[PDB]
Amino acid sequence: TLGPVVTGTSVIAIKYKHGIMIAADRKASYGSYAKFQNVERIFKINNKTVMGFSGELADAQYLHELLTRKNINNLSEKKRKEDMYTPQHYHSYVSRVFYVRKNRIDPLFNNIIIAGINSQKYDNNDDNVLLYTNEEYKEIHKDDLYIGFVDMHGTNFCDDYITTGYARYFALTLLRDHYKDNMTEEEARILINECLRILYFRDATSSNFIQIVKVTSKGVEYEEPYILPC
Amino acid sequence: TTIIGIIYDNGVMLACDSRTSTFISNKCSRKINRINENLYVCRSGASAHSQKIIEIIKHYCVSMKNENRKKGRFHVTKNKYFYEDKFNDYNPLVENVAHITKKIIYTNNNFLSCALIFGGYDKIKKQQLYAVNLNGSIIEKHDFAVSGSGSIYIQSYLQDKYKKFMTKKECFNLILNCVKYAMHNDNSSGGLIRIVNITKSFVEEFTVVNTQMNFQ
Amino acid sequence: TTIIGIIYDNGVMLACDSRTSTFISNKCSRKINRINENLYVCRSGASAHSQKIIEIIKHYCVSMKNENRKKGRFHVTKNKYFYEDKFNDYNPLVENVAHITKKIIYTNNNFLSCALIFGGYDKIKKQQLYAVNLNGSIIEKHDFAVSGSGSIYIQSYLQDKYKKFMTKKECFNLILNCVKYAMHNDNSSGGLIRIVNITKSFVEEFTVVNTQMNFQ
Amino acid sequence: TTTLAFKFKDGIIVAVDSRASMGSFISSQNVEKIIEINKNILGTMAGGAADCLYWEKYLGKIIKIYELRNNEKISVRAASTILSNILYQYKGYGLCCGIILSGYDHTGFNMFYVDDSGKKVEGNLFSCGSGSTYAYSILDSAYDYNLNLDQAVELARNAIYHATFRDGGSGGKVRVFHIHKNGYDKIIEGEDVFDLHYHYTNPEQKDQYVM
Amino acid sequence: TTICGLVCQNAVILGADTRATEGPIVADKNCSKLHYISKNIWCAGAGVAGDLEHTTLWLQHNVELHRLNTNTQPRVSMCVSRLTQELFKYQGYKVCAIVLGGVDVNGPQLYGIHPHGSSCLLPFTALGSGSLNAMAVLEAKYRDNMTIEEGKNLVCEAICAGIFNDLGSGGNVDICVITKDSYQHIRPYKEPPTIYPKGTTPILSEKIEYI
Amino acid sequence: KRWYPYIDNGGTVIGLTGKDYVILAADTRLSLSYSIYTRFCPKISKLTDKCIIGSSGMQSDIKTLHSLLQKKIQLFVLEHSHYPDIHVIARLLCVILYSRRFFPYYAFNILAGVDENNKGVLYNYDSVGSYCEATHSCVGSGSQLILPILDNRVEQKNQLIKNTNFNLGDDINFVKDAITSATERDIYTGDKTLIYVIDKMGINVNTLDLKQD
Amino acid sequence: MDTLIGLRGNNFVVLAADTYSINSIIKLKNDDNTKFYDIHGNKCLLLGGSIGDRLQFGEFIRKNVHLYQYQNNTDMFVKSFAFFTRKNLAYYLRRNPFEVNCLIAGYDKKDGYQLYWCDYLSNMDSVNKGAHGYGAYLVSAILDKYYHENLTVDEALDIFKLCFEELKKRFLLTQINYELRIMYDNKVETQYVTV
Amino acid sequence: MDTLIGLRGNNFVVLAADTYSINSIIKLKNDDNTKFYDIHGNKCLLLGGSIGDRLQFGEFIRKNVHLYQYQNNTDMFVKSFAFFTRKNLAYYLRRNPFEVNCLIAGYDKKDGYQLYWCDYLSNMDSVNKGAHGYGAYLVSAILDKYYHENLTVDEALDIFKLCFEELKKRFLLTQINYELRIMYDNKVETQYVTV
Amino acid sequence: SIYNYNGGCVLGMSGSNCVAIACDLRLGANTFTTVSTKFSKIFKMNNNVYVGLSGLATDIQTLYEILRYRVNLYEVRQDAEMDVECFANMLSSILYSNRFSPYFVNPIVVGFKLKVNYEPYLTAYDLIGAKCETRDFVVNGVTSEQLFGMCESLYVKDQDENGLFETISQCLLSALDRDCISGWGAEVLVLTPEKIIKKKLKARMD
Ligand SMILES: O=C(NCc1nc(-c2ccc(C(F)(F)F)cc2)cs1)[C@H]1CCCN(C(=O)CO[C@H]2CCCNC2)C1
Repeated sequence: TLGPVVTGTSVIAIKYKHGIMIAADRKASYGSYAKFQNVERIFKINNKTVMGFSGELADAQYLHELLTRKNINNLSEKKRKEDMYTPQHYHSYVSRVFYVRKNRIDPLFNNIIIAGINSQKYDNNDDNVLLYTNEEYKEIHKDDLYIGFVDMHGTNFCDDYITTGYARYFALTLLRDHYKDNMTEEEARILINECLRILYFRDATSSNFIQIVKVTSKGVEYEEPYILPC
Repeated sequence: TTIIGIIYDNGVMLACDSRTSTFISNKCSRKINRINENLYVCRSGASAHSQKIIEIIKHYCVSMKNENRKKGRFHVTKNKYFYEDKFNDYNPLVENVAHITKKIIYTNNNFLSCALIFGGYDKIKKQQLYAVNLNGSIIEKHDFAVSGSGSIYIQSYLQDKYKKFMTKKECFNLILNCVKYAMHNDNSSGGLIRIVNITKSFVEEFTVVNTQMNFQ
Repeated sequence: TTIIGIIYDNGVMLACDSRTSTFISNKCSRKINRINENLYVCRSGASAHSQKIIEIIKHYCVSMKNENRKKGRFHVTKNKYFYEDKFNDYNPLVENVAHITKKIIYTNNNFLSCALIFGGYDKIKKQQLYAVNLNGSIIEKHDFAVSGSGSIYIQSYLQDKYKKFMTKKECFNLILNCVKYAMHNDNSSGGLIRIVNITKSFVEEFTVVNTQMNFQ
Repeated sequence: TTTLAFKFKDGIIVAVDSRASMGSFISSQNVEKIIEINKNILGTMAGGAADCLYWEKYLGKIIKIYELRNNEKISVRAASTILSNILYQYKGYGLCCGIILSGYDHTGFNMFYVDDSGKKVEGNLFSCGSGSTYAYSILDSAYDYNLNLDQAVELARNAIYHATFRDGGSGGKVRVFHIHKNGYDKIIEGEDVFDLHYHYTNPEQKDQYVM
Repeated sequence: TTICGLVCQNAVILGADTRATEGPIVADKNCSKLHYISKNIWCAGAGVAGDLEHTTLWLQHNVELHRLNTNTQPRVSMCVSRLTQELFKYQGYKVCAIVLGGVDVNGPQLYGIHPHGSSCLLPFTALGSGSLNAMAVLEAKYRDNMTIEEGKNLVCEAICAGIFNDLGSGGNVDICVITKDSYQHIRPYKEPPTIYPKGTTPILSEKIEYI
Repeated sequence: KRWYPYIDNGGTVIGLTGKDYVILAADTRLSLSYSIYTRFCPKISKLTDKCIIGSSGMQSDIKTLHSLLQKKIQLFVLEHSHYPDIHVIARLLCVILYSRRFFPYYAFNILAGVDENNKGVLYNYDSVGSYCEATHSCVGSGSQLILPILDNRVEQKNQLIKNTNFNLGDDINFVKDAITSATERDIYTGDKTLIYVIDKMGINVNTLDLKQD
Repeated sequence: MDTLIGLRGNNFVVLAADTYSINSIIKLKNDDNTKFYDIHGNKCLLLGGSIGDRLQFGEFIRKNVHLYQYQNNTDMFVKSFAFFTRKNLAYYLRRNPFEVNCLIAGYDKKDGYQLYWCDYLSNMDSVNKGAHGYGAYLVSAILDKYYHENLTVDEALDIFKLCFEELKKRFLLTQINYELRIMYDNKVETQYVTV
Repeated sequence: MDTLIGLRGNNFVVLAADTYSINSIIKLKNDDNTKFYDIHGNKCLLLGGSIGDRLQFGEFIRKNVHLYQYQNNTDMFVKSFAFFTRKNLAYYLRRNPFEVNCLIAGYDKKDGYQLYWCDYLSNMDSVNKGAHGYGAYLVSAILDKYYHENLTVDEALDIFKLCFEELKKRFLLTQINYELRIMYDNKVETQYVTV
Repeated sequence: SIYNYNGGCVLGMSGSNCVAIACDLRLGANTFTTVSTKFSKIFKMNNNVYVGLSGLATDIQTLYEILRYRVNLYEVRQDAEMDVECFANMLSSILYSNRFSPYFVNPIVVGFKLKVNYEPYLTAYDLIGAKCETRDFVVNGVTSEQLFGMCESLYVKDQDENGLFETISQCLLSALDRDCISGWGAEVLVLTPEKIIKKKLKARMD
């Protein structure tokens, strides 16, 4: 990949009391042309791990295929729920992939978020895994939650909230001002919607048509996509 | 940017988006500029270049209007203005202003990259649309003109829906839908839609908030 | 070049122009290529690159079809062909062929500059459109896909006229008018219009001579 | 950088400054620019410090293997040939080395200049680095084969001083080693050249010296 | 640099940080970026240090000349026209991104002027390296009709966001509240060693001259 | 346009030797151009109980290099049954850095430690593997600011009246003053600094908040 | 390629230069006379660089200083001469530069014997010793080593002999023939030294 | 910059070269010995160009011709030696070229005294006289003028003296020191000529 | 790279009822050859106005000549000494008049503003006259980073003349010891309202 052609815009992931909330608009732009407006940019890796991307769609799809087969091979060797790979394992794997491709000067034109739940001590969802078919949410400590960033050069880290693309300026300012630990689902949703509203007004490559995904004790849940209210 | 002009039975409607500049520096802009009470122009291309062209041509139009005066005595939110010059005694012709703009653009077409759509009314040729292209060529359009990045996405659509003698209502609907579709498809165009309807005796400027709904 | 695909009730139509290359090297070309009896693909971009991609993917499709066979016994000018594989027992899935094409394009996306639209029918997902973009990204379109230089000129027009459950007749009219408008506006597209209608049990291939008439 | 070496009546004198810089910034002034290749061979550094250090230690490894296999001390000529061939094999990859290899072997005292371009030149007097021309001028003005050890050491110190005085790339401390038939001695382990200016050219120190 | 401006009821509020950088190095920790153009017009600059200072001085004194000749209160649109014509006179060079805020008979007017000579009347804007950080806070919190104190608070929040998120922004918060009657320039609005022995430095000479 | 494979993530690492101790203080800011990725990304990695490495440059290269050196040290311990001292690790780091001579790690490194004889030791490294021992060093964005300060305090070359008697506490406070000055004058240095002290009892870590602007 | 050398003591100034005229790969002359420009009133401008630029700038400065001295009927001071030369060289620097290197020597009663070093960028300063050309790299340290304030003129000429011998021995261009201007005791003397 | 000269008569061949080793602007040696490569059996390869390439190609060709002669226990013919040298130089021309200019001299009973001129592009031919380097431009015509087939070796050395004097007088690099190989009467002789 | 040809650096510092300026004395050539060790970069405009010009030596001399011309004309016309702030604004205007063909110089201005009260005045410039006034210290030249670090670490507010001299001298010398293309002597001027102390430091010659 010489450069970006079909590009996805920002992704915003945050920790809240029941888990991870990760958001991205469903738009992929062909330069200034808003060619595709119902694209999925948050991918499920496993029941406690999701991946989001900003940048080139082809590279992101290639990475998604890699992580899909990694999860399947992990599932084949599994005997207990602790053998499932964690989000930090996938973050390290993606960081290594980006690092090697940087070394050979064949980068994936992407910024990647790998988010999820590190701990197996909250549910038995991995005891009997279903890949082809889908009580209250449990409060999860932030130490057991994981959000990790990777860029083109392989610069990799983790934090309580992560932003990619234009969200690194617009959303991240409001996040650093207003984020607090142990937010409810409603507060996290309101904060994310405010960030996406600012991005919709100021990022030309964004759209108001949002996809929200939640990683909680009951696994990965894809919310129905919605237009930004007001 | 999307800028559109359409001649209908009793006037000419111009329309534009409001978005300026991946980062949106401004979302409430004025791409339609009032040169004279009977003459407006839509901009596309480099912003400073086009804006200084607007100032120069306003100066030219004011000079022409002052010189045109003969001696003696003779004879959805809208904002409406009636022409002070009721009989078009001294308002400059739309062709004259469009052609001096073409001359200025062509003389400086080494670096100027600006495409303009003049719309207006005078008593000689009634309502007119002129398109001044990038290198300083002028073409009079008798049905419609379109320019900017977004306009391409609506070309066939406008060509499908234009009628020779549209009323005010259906021309307004057509031009609004055209700018809405162009904004939906083009990232570089967005924000509130400004429309200017120019007629025999008045000009009315509309502002429109917009949303694209489809279940295609 | 203009290439279009539209999904309608129990079918998928594809359509293309015939012009090749200011000088027209060829005015009767085949941009729609038969990969399998239930699967066609439209090309746009570099010609040799796309054609060799078609040859490679025909080889892959033949290999997949031979491997898909189970052991034992079971159970305006048009040209119509009925599927030999009536029950879709061993014809490759459209997703599989589109995805291996995406893999080959992405692996060689340094130099390959080709955008494809796969259209076809299988028993699992019924009729499908897939768009393989320039860098080797694949997006399944459930309403329509468009690509090539001319398609931009009709982007709003198709978006205005598409309906969720069009009949064969109105989808045929829509896709024909879309390619006609694209040819009218785009110099790089012209000539006779080729259309391929893919259904549950057969494929029709239409050839159309065309002319754009308007008093706009 | 300034390095020099010259042959004289009682063996070889080698001398160096100790400055290392990154463009205009002085990165260090404690650099050791003379490497013990073996007990009888010394090697200088000029140009790329990484390449000089790595390949001189690599040459030391090769020489250790050779001497252990053959039970015999290698000659300066053979070590210089090995280094020149190694550096020539990386021609075009941007290696930057200017090295003076000087020592004593069974054929007497020998001295070779070798650089990254495969050069290999036998002589009795060499200087390398950005201040090499100044040291050459001072040495050629004052060099005599029959200098005593003190005279030769003082001459090397003076040449390094004048090179550091004129050259912005050279400075820090002057080191002067003496190779003889039974190893080498660090006659001047390290001497700050700040004092050498107020010894040689401005001993009275009542005013700024005017060049 | 982070600079911002907004329009509140019968007033404009400009704000800026107080960091000037020589590339990675902070060259001035308390630089003043809000510039006087007239009693009822102020501006801030986010471009080539020199061009902004000299353009602001030129605009200020030419506006004073126009006021003296015509006797009328200066207009913001006149400053916009003069600035844009001067900037377009040079083909994109003499880069000056300006936020120009004033109050005249037409009301409070805030303009963003680009280095190529394009102006834009705005209700609020921000400029500089930390422009996007400020615009996040402004777009989140701005409303059409606000008191002067609320506008001051929002300006302070925007400039603090730029200070804490943009590496090219830092220091104190400057603000200027411009009204028709007067202006209030609050420079310190918000603020988010060894002694050597005498004679330790060696000297060669000293000379005492009495004034 | 060809993609440039190097980026400077910024921040400073200061090192200062004692007689029988060594101090290594590194800021934790991680930045890209004029934006901040995160305010906490440690630059210092433990290698043994008496040796650490800090680095400044590209964070991906720094992380990979530190993990590589750790893996090779564990391999050394398993194979040769003794922990390598700082000089062995120093030659190992030189060889590792020179093995990528024509596509180097985008990192300048300081290896700090206490050797077998209880001497503070500090090696500094450029990208390609040239290295040398020092009594004080600095790498990263703030290095040109801090190296004159360390020269003035430690060596006192241009001072006739010399106070050459330093202890651990004064060295700690001086390193704090140095990283504070770097934070004041360097945009890329700030937020927080981790200060490692190595002495006879081993490694001890302490934190100091710095300006966040 | 044009080696220039200058040495100033309390009771003299001495300038020296190679006497080669170069045209591509051939020495047109071994007795070039386009480098020294003697001005009336104990003044000398020794120029390096391109021969055409040397001729144009040297004659320009000479004809300007002579015009000054005849118009005013006085001898221009050496400091005024040197700074006038630098000012004119810097005036043309941003408009058709003279690619010439300069040593400016003279004697005044106001300031004694004077030497000024000035490069093609018009960066000038007064010096006790100086050099220009690639050969400067091989002579400057010699001038640094053997110079002292109370040199006699013969000792200075011995230092110049050391410089010429080093230029023969070590410099790539084996420069053999040299011309020398000796200003001392209110007389200007020309000498020619081979090897 | 490395001047090489060669002259072949009926009863001799003579090669000559300046004995200078250059490193940027400084002559490392005035008695360089990295140009001549004497091969066993009345053969000489005189190389020009960069010193490292000279050493590598020279040493290479020498050890390749010695291996041949020891493996086969015969002296390689001069024609075979020259064409082997050209073939190896041309082999590396499109893969890491040796930027070296060659004169290849020798004696055979089969073909008498032989001289071959060969450039860095491996363009080779037998010649009675030849030259390499910039100094070739100043010596070749002299070799054209005073040469005749029945020259004695002393007359050839007088011609080389004329060439050396012209290289001193006119060439920009005043080359003073020269080494000469004289092959005649079944003996190979070394001479050193200053000026 | 144009500033690397000659090198050079200038510094200024303020104390209580006293101010100081300082500079290195090298004139280099082609970034590595030292050709003079008395090239002072400090110039007196008047008793309360001094300017330190670092950068290309030809532009240093040209700008000093222009400034001397302008100051002498101003003072003879007005029959009074030029105010230091007036001089600083004039220097800004002169540097900006050559915006597209600038003198490659990075000046500082050091002096006393008169109000009789003598307030210290320090300001630093870029090549096109963008000036920043400071209360503590000013730096320009290729050694700017080292000088910034030294002054940030060692500056003490409201020092007397001796303490100011020691602090500015130590800052300059420590900064110069880490720079290849500057040094070879150091001039230090200390102005007080009654007198000036000019000193030459025993500096390194590397
Ligand atoms: O000299 C500095 N410190 C002390 C150091 N001495 C050395 C060193 C010195 C001498 C030798 C040898 F010859 F004796 F072998 C070997 C190594 C390396 S470090 C800093 C001066 C400013 C530049 N600098 C930076 O770190 C800037 O940041 C880099 C990080 C990554 C790449 N981009 C910018 C280093």
